[PDB]
Amino acid sequence: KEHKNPLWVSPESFKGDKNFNSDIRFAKSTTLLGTAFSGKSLTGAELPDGYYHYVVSYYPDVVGAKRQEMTFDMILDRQKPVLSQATFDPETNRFKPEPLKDRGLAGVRKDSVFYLERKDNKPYTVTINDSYKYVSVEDNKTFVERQADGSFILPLDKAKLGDFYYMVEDFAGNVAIAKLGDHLPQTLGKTPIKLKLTDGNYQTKETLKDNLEMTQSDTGLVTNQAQLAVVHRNQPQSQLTKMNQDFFISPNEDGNKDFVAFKGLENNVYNDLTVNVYAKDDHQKQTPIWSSQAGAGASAIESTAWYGITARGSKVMPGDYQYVVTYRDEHGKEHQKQYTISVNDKKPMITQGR
Ligand SMILES: [Ca+2]
Repeated sequence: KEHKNPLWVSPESFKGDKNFNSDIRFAKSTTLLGTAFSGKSLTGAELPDGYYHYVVSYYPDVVGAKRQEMTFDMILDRQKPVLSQATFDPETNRFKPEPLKDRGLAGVRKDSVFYLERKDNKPYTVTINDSYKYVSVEDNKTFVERQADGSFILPLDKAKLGDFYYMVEDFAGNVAIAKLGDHLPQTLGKTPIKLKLTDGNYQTKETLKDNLEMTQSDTGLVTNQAQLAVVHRNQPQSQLTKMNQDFFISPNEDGNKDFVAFKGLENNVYNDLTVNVYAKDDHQKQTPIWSSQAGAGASAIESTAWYGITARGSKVMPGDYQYVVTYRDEHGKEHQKQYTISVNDKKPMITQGR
């Protein structure tokens, strides 16, 4: 409560004018996305789920003025709500979950039940925005009203019983969805039944496609690759590629060569793996610009992916850097693999042709 021990501080500071808005061309508010907190601490470590204080602090531009702050209470919750049991009354079509309960602190914010209206013999919809050159896909979710006692009269008219989904959302955006498919072979019509729900582990993102199978003739470095668009503004399909040539990265999340990572031979042991990044002028490797966290493994690439950042979070300057890898095998000190990556985020210069 004293704000003495800070777990993270934004690397940039900001200064600006009052939102005085004398005419339209003067904004009435200012969004400062540089103050973004993503649950990672001052060294890149991940702070655990819990209660936090998100504190914004600033100074009037008057000398001798006390620093002002403003505190938002704020939860970290990475835990989906729980789906335990439900009751289905085949005599009313009445679907009634057990308790609403969340894992973590955010708490359950909403119950819902939906089936997928099949339209065009597909269950989703692709909408193309021809003016901003952007395509979006969205399910054809069609929902079932929630009665006041928290139950749902399932319209078995419109979708098979097992083709409904029960969805529970907590604040902070954890979602648990369960299709009613942990069912009973020949039980409708008869007595009410208690039904088991398990979250179907649906997701929004699916991470990079590995499929690489390292040889020893490889440096061990890997990076990403993606075909960068010319007209559209969707996110292109990116895949991993071995480096062993051209130790450079473009850290701009463009999809392409945005990070250096290390992957071991798939059957060698790298127990207690650590990646450190030092600068070109630190020829003794004392002071790391960036470091991996605990639990770094040579098979989880995100544990070793240096994205041209300092640990604190900000982007390194263009120039040469040292990416030093250390591990111990079935016998140890079989480490210190020294790569020298340079950065350069300047798009090249197309000269006119003949
Ligand atoms: Ca939760």
